[PDB]
Amino acid sequence: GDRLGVLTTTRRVVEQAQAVWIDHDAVAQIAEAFAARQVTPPTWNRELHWSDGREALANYILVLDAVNFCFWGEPRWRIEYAGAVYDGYWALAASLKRALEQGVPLTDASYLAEITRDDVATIFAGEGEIPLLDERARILRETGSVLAERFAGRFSDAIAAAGRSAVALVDIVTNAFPSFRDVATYRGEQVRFYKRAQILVSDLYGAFDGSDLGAFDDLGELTAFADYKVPQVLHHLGILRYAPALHDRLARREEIPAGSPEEVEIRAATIWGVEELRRALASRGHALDAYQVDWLLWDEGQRLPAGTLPYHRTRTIFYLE
Ligand SMILES: Nc1nc2c(c(CN[C@H]3C=C[C@H](O)[C@@H]3O)cn2[C@@H]2O[C@H](COP(=O)(O)O)[C@@H](O)[C@H]2O)c(=O)[nH]1
Ligand SMILES: [N+]
Repeated sequence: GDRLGVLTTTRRVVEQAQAVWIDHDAVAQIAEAFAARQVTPPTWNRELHWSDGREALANYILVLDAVNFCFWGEPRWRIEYAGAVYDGYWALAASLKRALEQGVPLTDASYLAEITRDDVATIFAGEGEIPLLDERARILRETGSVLAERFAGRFSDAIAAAGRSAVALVDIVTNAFPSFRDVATYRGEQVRFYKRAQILVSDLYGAFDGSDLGAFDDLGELTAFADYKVPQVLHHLGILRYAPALHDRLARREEIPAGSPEEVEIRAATIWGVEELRRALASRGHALDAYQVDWLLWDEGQRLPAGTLPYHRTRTIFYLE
């Protein structure tokens, strides 16, 4: 069933986990409510996402998801675009569209391979500064050179080699692009997540409306994308519970080291939180794919009540690259 081993490896963490557990009573109740009013994920957002030709849109999706991480910090990083102030993901998406409309060639492997610290400090210019600026530059350079060297500057070539398999395409991405390699260990066992590689596949589906390069026959094989907003929504809905030390650490906005048992438990329990909710919805005759349940919860996250427990703060590491 699980050809990437996200569900298999995360399942071992959820079974042994000390600081996080699922409230299956709360899963049942949220499923009852969601299935009753037949909730849908939002439509892949056309306004803040770029669109273009086949070849350029494919490379744009790769660039977008290559740097799709870690937006928290003080002072909050914000962007002005089309007379609106944005933060977090929508800041990332706006900053890229803004740069593209002013004809910065971010879709071009040659430009990316070469891109300087100051080129990307400009693209993400606003209140404060995007976290891990230097790292995003390194990742975009890595993305360009791999595109240029292995795929003739066209992500379309990678996508064609996947033969409409979402799972095949994740594996091709992690194999070729080092910075998409999202694995950890728990009590000496490897745990596999592949957040940005899996987001990338769902974003192609969204961008191309499940046609051409966005066509995939096995989207059901995707899991949830183990980020920091979705577990915040599952804690808010009562589905994820946190033990005392972790509850206090999140409340005080203390940072959690990447790959620490607490961070890996939050992420593994996010994967199974979304999975057990998908099962319970299906049981109640509302059959969604795990990525759709993710999109739907991520959307809830964009309008949580002020004074819900803060999201966990992990500074994303690329030590090995
Ligand atoms: N699990 C999951 N995580 C997601 C997304 C998205 C954007 N996807 C779009 C495509 C289809 C959907 O309907 C969305 O419109 C961003 N993130 C993560 O969020 C965090 C920033 O959060 P804030 O500060 O609140 O913007 C950061 O870790 C980023 O990686 C998602 O879909 N699922
Ligand atoms: N969110």
